[PDB]
Amino acid sequence: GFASVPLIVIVIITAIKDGIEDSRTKKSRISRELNFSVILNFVLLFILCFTAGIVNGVYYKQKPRSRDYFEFSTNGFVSFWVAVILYQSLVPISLYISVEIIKTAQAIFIYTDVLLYNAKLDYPCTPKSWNISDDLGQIEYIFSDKTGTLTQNVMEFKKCTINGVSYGRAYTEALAGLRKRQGVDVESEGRREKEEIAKDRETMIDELRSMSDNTQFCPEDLTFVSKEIVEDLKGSSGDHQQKCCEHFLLALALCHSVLVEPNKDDPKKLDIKAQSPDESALVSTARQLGYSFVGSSKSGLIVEIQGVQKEFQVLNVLEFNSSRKRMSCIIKIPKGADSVIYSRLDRNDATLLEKTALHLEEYATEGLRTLCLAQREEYERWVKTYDVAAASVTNREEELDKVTDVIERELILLGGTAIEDRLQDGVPDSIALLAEAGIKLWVLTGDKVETAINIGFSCNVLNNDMELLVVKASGEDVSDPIQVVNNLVTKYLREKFGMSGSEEELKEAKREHGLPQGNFAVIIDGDALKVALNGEEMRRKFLLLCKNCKAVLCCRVSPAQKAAVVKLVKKTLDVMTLAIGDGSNDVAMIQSADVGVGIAGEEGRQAVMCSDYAIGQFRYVTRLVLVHGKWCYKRLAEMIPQFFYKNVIFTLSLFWYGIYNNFDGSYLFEYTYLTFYNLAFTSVPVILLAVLDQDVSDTVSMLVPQLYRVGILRKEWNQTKFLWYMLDGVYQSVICFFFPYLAYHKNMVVTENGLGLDHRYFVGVFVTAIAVTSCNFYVFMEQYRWDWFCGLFICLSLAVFYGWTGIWTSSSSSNEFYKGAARVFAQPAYWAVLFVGVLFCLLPRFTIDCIRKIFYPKDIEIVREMWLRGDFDLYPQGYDPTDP
Amino acid sequence: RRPKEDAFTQQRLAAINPVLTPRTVLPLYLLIAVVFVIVGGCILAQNSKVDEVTIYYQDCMTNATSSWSDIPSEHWQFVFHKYKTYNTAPQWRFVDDESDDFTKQRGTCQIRFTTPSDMKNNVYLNYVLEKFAANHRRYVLSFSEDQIRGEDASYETVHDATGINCKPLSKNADGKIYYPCGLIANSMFNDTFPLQLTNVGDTSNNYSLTNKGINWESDKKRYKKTKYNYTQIAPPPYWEKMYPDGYNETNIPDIQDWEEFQNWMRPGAFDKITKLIRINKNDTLPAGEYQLDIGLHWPVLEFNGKKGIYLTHGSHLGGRNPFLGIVYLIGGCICAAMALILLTFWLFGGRKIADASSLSWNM
Ligand SMILES: *[C@@H]1O[C@H](CO)[C@@H](O[C@@H]2O[C@H](CO)[C@@H](O[C@H]3O[C@H](CO)[C@@H](O)[C@H](O)[C@@H]3O)[C@H](O)[C@H]2NC(C)=O)[C@H](O)[C@H]1NC(C)=O
Ligand SMILES: *[C@@H]1O[C@H](CO)[C@@H](O[C@@]2(O)O[C@H](CO)[C@@H](O)[C@H](O)[C@H]2NC(C)=O)[C@H](O)[C@H]1NC(C)=O
Ligand SMILES: *[C@@H]1O[C@H](CO)[C@@H](O[C@@H]2O[C@H](CO)[C@@H](O)[C@H](O)[C@H]2NC(C)=O)[C@H](O)[C@H]1NC(C)=O
Ligand SMILES: *[C@@H]1O[C@H](CO)[C@@H](O[C@@H]2O[C@H](CO)[C@@H](O)[C@H](O)[C@H]2NC(C)=O)[C@H](O)[C@H]1NC(C)=O
Ligand SMILES: CC(C)CCC[C@@H](C)[C@H]1CC[C@H]2[C@@H]3CC=C4C[C@@H](O)CC[C@]4(C)[C@H]3CC[C@]12C
Ligand SMILES: CC(C)CCC[C@@H](C)[C@H]1CC[C@H]2[C@@H]3CC=C4C[C@@H](O)CC[C@]4(C)[C@H]3CC[C@]12C
Ligand SMILES: CC(C)CCC[C@@H](C)[C@H]1CC[C@H]2[C@@H]3CC=C4C[C@@H](O)CC[C@]4(C)[C@H]3CC[C@]12C
Ligand SMILES: CC(C)CCC[C@@H](C)[C@H]1CC[C@H]2[C@@H]3CC=C4C[C@@H](O)CC[C@]4(C)[C@H]3CC[C@]12C
Ligand SMILES: CC(C)CCC[C@@H](C)[C@H]1CC[C@H]2[C@@H]3CC=C4C[C@@H](O)CC[C@]4(C)[C@H]3CC[C@]12C
Ligand SMILES: CC(C)CCC[C@@H](C)[C@H]1CC[C@H]2[C@@H]3CC=C4C[C@@H](O)CC[C@]4(C)[C@H]3CC[C@]12C
Ligand SMILES: CC(C)CCC[C@@H](C)[C@H]1CC[C@H]2[C@@H]3CC=C4C[C@@H](O)CC[C@]4(C)[C@H]3CC[C@]12C
Ligand SMILES: [Mg+2]
Repeated sequence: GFASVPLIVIVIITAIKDGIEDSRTKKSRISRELNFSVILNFVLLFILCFTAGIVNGVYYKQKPRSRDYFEFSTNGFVSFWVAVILYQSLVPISLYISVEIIKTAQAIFIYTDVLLYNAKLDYPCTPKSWNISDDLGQIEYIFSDKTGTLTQNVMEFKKCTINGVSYGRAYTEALAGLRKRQGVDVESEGRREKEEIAKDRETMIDELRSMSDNTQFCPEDLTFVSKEIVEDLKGSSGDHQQKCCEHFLLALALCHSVLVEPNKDDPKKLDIKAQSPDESALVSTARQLGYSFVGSSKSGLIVEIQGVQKEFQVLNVLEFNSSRKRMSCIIKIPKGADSVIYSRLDRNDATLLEKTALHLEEYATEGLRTLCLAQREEYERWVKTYDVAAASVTNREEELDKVTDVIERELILLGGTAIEDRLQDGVPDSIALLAEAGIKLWVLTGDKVETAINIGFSCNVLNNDMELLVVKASGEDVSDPIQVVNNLVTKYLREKFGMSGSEEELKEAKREHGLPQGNFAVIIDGDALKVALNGEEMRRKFLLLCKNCKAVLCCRVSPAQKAAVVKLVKKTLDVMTLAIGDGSNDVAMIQSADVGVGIAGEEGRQAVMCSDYAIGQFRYVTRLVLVHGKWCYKRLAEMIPQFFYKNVIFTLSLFWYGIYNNFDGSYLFEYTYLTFYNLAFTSVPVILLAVLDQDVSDTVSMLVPQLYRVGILRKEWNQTKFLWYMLDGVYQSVICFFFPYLAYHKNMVVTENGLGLDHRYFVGVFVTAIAVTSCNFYVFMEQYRWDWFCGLFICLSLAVFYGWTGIWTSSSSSNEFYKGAARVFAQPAYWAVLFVGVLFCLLPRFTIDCIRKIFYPKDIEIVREMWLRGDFDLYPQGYDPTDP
Repeated sequence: RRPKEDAFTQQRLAAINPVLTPRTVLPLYLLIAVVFVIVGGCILAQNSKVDEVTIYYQDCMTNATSSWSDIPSEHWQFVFHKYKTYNTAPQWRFVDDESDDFTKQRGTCQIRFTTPSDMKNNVYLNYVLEKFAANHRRYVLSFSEDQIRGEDASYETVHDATGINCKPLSKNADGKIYYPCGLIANSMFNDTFPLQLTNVGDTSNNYSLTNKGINWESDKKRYKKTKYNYTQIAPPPYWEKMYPDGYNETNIPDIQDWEEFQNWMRPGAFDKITKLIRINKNDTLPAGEYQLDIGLHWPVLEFNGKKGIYLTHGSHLGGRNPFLGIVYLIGGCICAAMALILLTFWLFGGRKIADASSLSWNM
């Protein structure tokens, strides 16, 4: 059996290729436009077959031709049907299987990339869906996430508040954000900063080497740089500051909920496990401060330090609850924001504590993870009330509120933390590249919005010349939120843009394809956003406001909130949206986007499985979008018109033989050329183009990211290009048929010995040679780079045409040639026709390309001229600006 | 774990980026133009020196006389490169045949033409047909590849075969299987051509034309001698004048050594059929007057079709067709003209090649 075998085996090899590169439902836009182009090809086929049937009927209703002498309106219908059988390769199933092969190969090329593989956790770019790769080349919006995608989610303890005094020394990213927003020379003080931190850490490590044996691990994980605390705890205030810092260290080393179990496999390394990273950061900075935790135990925390023994059994553990964020626990002797512990004061005492409150404002300057720790320091009554309150009734809440209101009022502060979450390696460069490419990236941040905008200015999503249209509309102070948000959005839209209108502008922007001009910035919070995406008019108003160039931040967002934002930008104002993220909320953010990238971050891999791609760090998305995205987009945008053109060049050529023969239904080509043309003669060059064609090198596509703007504007693939390729195919089919015919038309003896060609199969060999050569040379002409593999396979496809004509004809099973190769390929008339036919097929297209690369050259032509001149020659093979 | 390397898993193959700079386009549009004009003149000069004699004799039965008379200028076409103005109207003479009862086409047309030059050692006399439709769907599939291959295929194998079977002419009214079956073999050109060009002036040396070798030798590996028994086969409905007594032990045609049949079983792709019927590969055809005696059997005036003889030495690119040379010259001239236009655009108003200030974002 050799009838329709190649389809099933290729389906199996595609399935096994998907199942091989995966262990270690979403259709692209190009596919829908492909369906429309297939409909148009079928319309062309119907026009062809209708004209064929009409002319055949007219011929049968004509003068007594030679039919009724030597051959002996349902005739129109049977003619139409045999024409449909003739002209049916206009659009076969070969297109929808070749596109799947192309997408699978592009996905396994994204997977097998070495510059997308993160060697830290051994996780390359694993495409969870092998059908959207051209979708990356037209990504217009990127909805990132500040949780663990931009920032590496590695909490670091930087500052603290002991005895109402700030202690610590660390240069955070928010400070650089302030320096860049105020207009200070950033990226320059880093040199002297590194040179001074060098000696700071040098004296630090000398002090550690001279203090103790350093029973901790290697100094790589020694994140202790702030010596000031160790300088002041010794003899600044005498024993007072020592007493305060020791009390702070004990309160942080005994009051915690981290599950310590150092194992797997040696008990030397610590295995502090906690659902929250803040407690882990606190215990780690308490260990590295000098109060390490040697050994382990099951019941209690037995800690020995140079002689002192500490085991303070609390007898009860109050886990962290996400609804109230409060627990009343005082440690015997032998936790959130100010909305839970503060704001309850005597409506003249505790002034210094009030001063400590001002430190929160200083913490608002750098935006760290901070909290307040207030414990109230006669002994029998304490344990008595403790044991009688430990066994209260009704979930232990009423008596707890009673005591917290009668005795837990006007506390005294004795602790305070400050933790920072820095960006990943190469996030600012990645954002700068994605902004140069014209991708309007949105940042759906989390806890705090001031730190969010400061960090956005730290990375390259915010920069100068922008207008920070702050829409943190919660009230008049800095009544109902709906009307004030509406007025503020309207005021911004009126005074910052000329947008007098509500509905017309939505349709105007939908027909604009997006062009970010006039760098602006918008910032929304939770309540102002949850009131912005509910009203249908408010939705389009907020969308028209948030159509700025780069910076759109959204703080205090819910999973449904960010999902609805991605829906609003995706469904309304139909564009291509990416939703890179990590976590449970980012799962809902991803599942509702055109492309969903998942960062393999925290222990929860939910955003990696329920996504489309899965990269290690955030920076890789640049190479996933700027290099591979644009590549696959232009690959498909060239392949699809190439495919339709190579089908037209053959079907229309088989149709032109219908002018003669009066559309009776005889095939100009052999029964086996009609199959092998789309199967073997011209199928591999276009696939190898769509799989291996590179716009420019990866270095050039990352050096000039603005090339990506051809995908954002959909300037590569459109119905105009498909129609132009189909018209070129019509013309080239005219040439491919009428050059061999015109060779025959005079005397029909173009055989170099008069023995006799001109079996319609041999004229078909002529025409098929011209058409196959023109198709392959066309694929090569429209290929951006000619490599060792695609050119070899174009030559091999031509050789396959010739060799299989020679194999099939030189065998009695052909039954009508038996010598077609030895009879056609041997006459100089054949080659004389073939060469000039190829010339006349490729000359108008190559000329229009030349007069286009001369008069109106696209940006890629100029960039390629520069890249050949040797501008981008100082960069190595595998270059990417997103690296330390 | 990690992906592979080597410059294939990473798309880093040894490539050549073809930037169409004016220092590479012009060296291409000119290297192509001069080559397509050199071959454009070499072909058109080789094609010019090709002698050709076309003589349409379809109107010989009802427009020629029993005596010699010039052929009307609408039928014949002489093309001799040595003699551009060689009218020399050839004559024809129709001698009727009252014995043959086929009134639509009978007798014999004697055509006397005059060639003022020689034909070097290989003279082909084809017959050209016009308005004969041999490319239609029912026609071109109307034959049996089993009888051609030499098998004694029964009526089922001959008629109930695949798309290639003699559907309308599988079996006669008696019950015999037409040995050459189908509209192709049945409708064979049966005008008998002479085996020698009769020399009018010096009848001592006649230019002999053989009918052997007028088809590809490889065709004799596919058209095999039949294996029938003369009791199951009958002549096709139109071969009944060539075999009035049907078939017997001797008169069964050997389609292997019958090259006119093999030539006709190769249906002409277009409306003009030109099939070789006489060849001379030994002697040069010297100048002079020659007579050709065509026995009119094949009727063409029933469907306004034309039939004629086509005498030529040929060429390397076939016969005389001023297309390959003309189209090569047009391609070369177009290449040169478009190259001159490109040079004008590059001179009379254009950008610098690597003009970084012409990018859409640098505006
Ligand atoms: C040369 O080939 C000719 C190809 O057509 C062939 O013409 C056909 O001749 C047959 C007679 O043999 C004609 O049939 C006539 O006679 C039968 C007798 O019963 C009648 O029933 C028919 O109606 C018809 O009148 C065909 O009509 C005729 N075909 C054409 C197109 O003219 C010659 O007979 C062949 N001659 C030789 C010598 O081989
Ligand atoms: C050359 O062809 C001649 C055709 O006419 C023919 O000679 C004959 O047949 O005819 C001549 C003119 O009608 C006549 O002069 C000869 O005497 C004829 N010959 C015979 C034998 O009867 C011959 O076929 C060829 N002639 C020679 C001499 O070979
Ligand atoms: C087979 O049939 C052919 C023709 O049908 C016979 O050839 C004829 O033979 C007779 C006498 O032998 C001649 O008068 C005719 O002129 C011949 N006709 C042709 C066209 O050549 C042949 O003789 C038959 N053979 C047998 C054995 O009966
Ligand atoms: C050219 O010469 C060849 C032989 O050199 C001729 O072939 C012979 O033709 C006669 C006549 O039909 C046959 O009886 C012989 O059997 C043929 N011999 C071979 C070896 O094929 C050929 O006919 C000549 N051609 C012309 C036009 O005179
Ligand atoms: C003098 C008259 C009878 C000549 C007409 C010949 C007819 C049968 C042939 C010759 C040219 C042919 C046309 C050539 C071009 C095209 C354009 C194509 O997109 C549709 C088919 C169509 C329209 C063909 C239809 C059939 C056609 C018109
Ligand atoms: C826009 C890009 C992508 C594709 C461009 C398609 C162009 C090059 C093709 C498609 C249709 C083709 C034209 C079809 C018809 C003719 C008329 C003929 O007398 C001269 C050639 C000419 C003028 C062709 C020139 C080349 C052509 C215009
Ligand atoms: C000069 C004489 C012999 C020509 C007779 C045949 C003519 C009438 C027919 C046969 C083939 C036909 C052509 C077939 C192909 C094309 C290309 C198409 O895009 C426009 C119509 C056009 C140009 C047709 C015009 C008419 C045409 C040239
Ligand atoms: C018709 C419009 C849209 C495009 C014009 C294209 C014209 C100028 C070109 C394209 C293909 C060319 C045709 C190709 C083949 C033939 C058949 C031949 O027997 C007569 C010349 C003729 C008919 C050519 C005439 C000119 C032609 C029709
Ligand atoms: C020396 C004699 C016996 C050889 C007879 C066969 C000749 C005529 C045939 C067979 C192979 C044919 C060649 C096959 C390949 C090509 C290469 C092409 O670019 C030019 C034509 C050319 C060169 C052909 C010319 C004609 C050719 C040489
Ligand atoms: C663009 C080019 C390659 C077209 C090729 C045309 C070739 C196939 C044709 C055109 C003219 C032909 C040549 C015409 C003259 C001769 C001289 C003879 O003693 C050997 C054959 C030879 C050498 C022919 C070989 C084939 C030939 C060269
Ligand atoms: C660059 C373009 C304009 C070159 C076009 C060349 C044109 C103008 C010339 C070159 C060959 C010429 C053709 C040569 C043969 C024929 C066949 C004849 O029965 C009608 C005239 C016709 C069709 C001529 C028309 C004009 C023609 C096509
Ligand atoms: Mg996250």
